[PDB]
Amino acid sequence: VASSSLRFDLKSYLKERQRQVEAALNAILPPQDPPLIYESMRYSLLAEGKRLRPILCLASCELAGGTAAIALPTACALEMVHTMSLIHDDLPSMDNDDFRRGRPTNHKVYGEDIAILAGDALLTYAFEAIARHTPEVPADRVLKVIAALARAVGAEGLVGGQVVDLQSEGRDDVNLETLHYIHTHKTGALLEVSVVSGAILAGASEELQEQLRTYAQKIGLAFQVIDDILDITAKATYPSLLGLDASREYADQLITEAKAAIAAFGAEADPLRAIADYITARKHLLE
Amino acid sequence: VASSSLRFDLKSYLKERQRQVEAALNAILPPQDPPLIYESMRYSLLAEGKRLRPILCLASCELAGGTAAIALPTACALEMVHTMSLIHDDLPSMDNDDFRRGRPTNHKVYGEDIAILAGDALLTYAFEAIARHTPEVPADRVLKVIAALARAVGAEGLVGGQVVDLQSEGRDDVNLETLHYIHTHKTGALLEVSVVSGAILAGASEELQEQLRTYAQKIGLAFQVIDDILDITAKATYPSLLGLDASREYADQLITEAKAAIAAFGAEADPLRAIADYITARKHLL
Ligand SMILES: C=C(C)CCOP(=O)(O)OP(=O)(O)O
Ligand SMILES: [Cl-]
Ligand SMILES: [Mg+2]
Ligand SMILES: [Mg+2]
Ligand SMILES: [Mg+2]
Ligand SMILES: [Mg+2]
Ligand SMILES: [Mg+2]
Ligand SMILES: [Mg+2]
Repeated sequence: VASSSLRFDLKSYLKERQRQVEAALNAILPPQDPPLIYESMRYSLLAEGKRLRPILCLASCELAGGTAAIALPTACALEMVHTMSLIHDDLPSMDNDDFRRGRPTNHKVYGEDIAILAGDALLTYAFEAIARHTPEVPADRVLKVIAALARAVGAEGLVGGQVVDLQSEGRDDVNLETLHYIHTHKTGALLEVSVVSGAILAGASEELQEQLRTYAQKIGLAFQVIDDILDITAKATYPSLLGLDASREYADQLITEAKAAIAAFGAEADPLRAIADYITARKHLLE
Repeated sequence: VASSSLRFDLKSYLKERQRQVEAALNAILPPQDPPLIYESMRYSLLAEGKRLRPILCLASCELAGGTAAIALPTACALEMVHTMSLIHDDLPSMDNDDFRRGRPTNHKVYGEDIAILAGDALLTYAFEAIARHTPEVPADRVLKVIAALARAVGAEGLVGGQVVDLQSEGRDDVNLETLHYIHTHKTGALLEVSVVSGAILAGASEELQEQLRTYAQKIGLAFQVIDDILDITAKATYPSLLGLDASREYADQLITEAKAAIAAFGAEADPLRAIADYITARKHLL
């Protein structure tokens, strides 16, 4: 049974929030000098994206009683960090991809040196945007956002995940603990901080923060498990490690835990519920 | 006339402060999981360095009435950012160097992918160390350090400088404006924030912060001008753009402005003065 309001239109909500996010991104990082670095940063940042991390941040902030206005810099920051992770991941020294967000990868247009530096500058600007542009929130909470984002993106999060992912590439012995580590760190950490950052800015209790963290962790993992089921319902995977049946049950357990974490809230949780209902629905429609 | 105390031993002061910084670096970033990323980050971070940016930070904090203790996380952060700039600069796609800090470059040991990621994780950890580990400093000051370091290291500072440096590589038309931009942004920005960050944490006035910023900007530029004079006393340079004589006068004007900026202070400014006296002394001896 879908948790969100029966009429909730997720496609419509995401489209509006995407436009709002993309207008904020354009204004927060305007063309500046030297033109080439700002051109390269904006090339990747403003390329077509779903903007799910910023949208989760704004939604979590609102759910916790805050405004979009206080969260928008942090929302932009999450997208800058996500964008710089893709720029670095696409590089010839990493995945060596020719295409990203429907255009040539940054390094194909600007060279590997400029792409690396554009990534470095977007990572740095994420922290500046939060520190310099976050309105009304007391410094102590903005610093908590800085610390949480930094922990989520570095060796304890996104980069730690990227490293184990790279170490796993040539191997035939990847176990569930490794696969779980990659999903929770390479992708999970930043999803978690996207919702938790919104709650911190709003001044939410540690309890509320932890409920959103659980939501994000479980919905993130449910997404990866269902993705692996879809791949074979058409290199360690949930099916290759658990079998198909236990993968289906795990996905259902993950969605149930995600929905439970935000069960207490009213209509402000509808966007997060709709995201879970959609991922649930895609799971059920194979069975 | 040297501005610092007659007996001030800069070599001794730097060696003691280097030891303190390197102990802090080892404790703030201990080996952790996955081991390979922490090993790569520590490989470059704990390689032989003069540690001038952390030392400037600690010295500036103390000059402003603060302790080394409140500044040590920020000092480590400045060294992390400096270290990640060298890791990325050494990459095949950039300067393609085989050696850094007396050992093989990070990417020669760990591969280009791990070196990139080590650099990204050091950049990130710099902001975490300031925000998480700064001991009992008012949040508003710590947030100003985050904003100032981010501005100093990004497209408005260090990265902006690296980019114009890369764009200048193949050119025969590099003018004084461009050379000045590279020196003030690629190198100057992070020196400036090293001294200003210490002062901010200590709760120094805007005025004091601005005087330390002038000190760092002028001493940084004086260093680059004198380096160019030494190179030909042995590609746009101060001599190739100004000629030798105006380069010498410029260097002396820069050191004079640097010393004037901190003239008012007592013995707590002696380390900054001794750094200026040493750079002056190297100029005059040619
Ligand atoms: C989280 C990061 C660093 C990006 C994911 O890169 P992958 O190689 O896993 O996938 P793509 O986004 O490149 O397709
Ligand atoms: Cl996504
Ligand atoms: Mg990859
Ligand atoms: Mg990829
Ligand atoms: Mg998968
Ligand atoms: Mg270089
Ligand atoms: Mg170099
Ligand atoms: Mg030179």
